[PDB]
Amino acid sequence: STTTNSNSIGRPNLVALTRATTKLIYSDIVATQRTNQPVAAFYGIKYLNPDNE
Amino acid sequence: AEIGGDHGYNATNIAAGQTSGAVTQIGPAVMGMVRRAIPNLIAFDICGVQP
Repeated sequence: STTTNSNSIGRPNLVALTRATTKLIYSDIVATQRTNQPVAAFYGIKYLNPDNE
Repeated sequence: AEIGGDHGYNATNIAAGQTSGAVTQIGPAVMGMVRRAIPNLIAFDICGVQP
């Protein structure tokens, strides 16, 4: 009685591949504007009182 | 009554943009690059060549 014990399996079917990578949030979290020079100078400009606060 | 100030004239401040006044400029513009001239060959007529 030939059964699946006689038959020999050549290869597995590849089915599914999985690479585990985080949902990556640097895009939503931080305010990004590319810099065209190796040093990046953000101004910030403060509207004061006569008391400087 | 607001002061625009000057850099200290210290070459360290002027390049960073530090200013005694209200505003710190981004930096010292650029006036362009000064390279050093490539000195000249005397060519080879002075001595037989024969490649």
